[PDB]
Amino acid sequence: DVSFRLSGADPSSYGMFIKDLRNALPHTEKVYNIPLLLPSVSGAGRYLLMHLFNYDGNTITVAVDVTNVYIMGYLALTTSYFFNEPAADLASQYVFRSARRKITLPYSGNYERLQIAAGKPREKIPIGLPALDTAISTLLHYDSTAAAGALLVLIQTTAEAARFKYIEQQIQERAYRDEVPSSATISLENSWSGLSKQIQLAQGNNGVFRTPTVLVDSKGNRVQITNVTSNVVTSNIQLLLNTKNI
Ligand SMILES: CC(=O)N[C@@H]1[C@@H](O[C@H](C)C(=O)O)[C@H](O)[C@@H](CO)O[C@H]1O
Ligand SMILES: *[C@@H]1O[C@H](CO)[C@@H](O)[C@H](O)[C@H]1NC(C)=O
Repeated sequence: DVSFRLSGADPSSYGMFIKDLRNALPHTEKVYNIPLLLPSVSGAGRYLLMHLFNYDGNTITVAVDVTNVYIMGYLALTTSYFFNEPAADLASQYVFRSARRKITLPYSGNYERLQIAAGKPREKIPIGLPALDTAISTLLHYDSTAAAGALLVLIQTTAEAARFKYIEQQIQERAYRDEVPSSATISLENSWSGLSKQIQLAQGNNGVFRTPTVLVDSKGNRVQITNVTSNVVTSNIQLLLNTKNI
């Protein structure tokens, strides 16, 4: 398992947590020196448990699919909660079976569906370490509308930060004051599958993307990523979604 404590958290302890989370995800191969996540894992091993503690020391445990870093569900005291999607229902066959009761959330886990439930796009939701403390607190007691916004925070400050060092750094700059994510952050989130795929296609194609990926850069301008020499690939992306799952 991996763990993170908000009580006393700072850029350094958060960086250690994100390091721990990346490290918990199995791979047999690196592509362009990036860990390539597995095509599949069978059974309960496919799920990582993340124990998160709010400032008061209250906790939830979040179940993450190790093949794609997707949040499937979470446990808060004796109640488990899972997204309304088949991969989550499958996960509920393996994790938090000890819970007194299980709630299926009234949305799936994808951004569009969560934003609808939440009533705002994530462009308008501040993220940061304080926002994460709030999200854990919220998820402690069932409220599906508030839970959708908390889950948008939780997904970006955990999974998206594991995927991209730029996102991890953005959260680090937000250790003590929340801020809506940069449009570059939004762009990388939305491009993860495409980038992972193109980085994979680049082997067998001289480091060259078969199809270019358009990102917004951390200076606000729109740009094209065409090969493995881009800073996005050499320094930023930390994990590859395997093309079998794409
Ligand atoms: C159309 C849709 O909802 N896609 C994915 C789901 O499926 C992926 C791509 C798959 O092919 O396994 C995934 O389970 C959820 C995670 O909660 O996020 C969505 O972005
Ligand atoms: C490779 O990517 C670099 C970085 O943007 C770019 O300057 C160069 O034009 C690209 N080369 C090819 C062949 O795509």
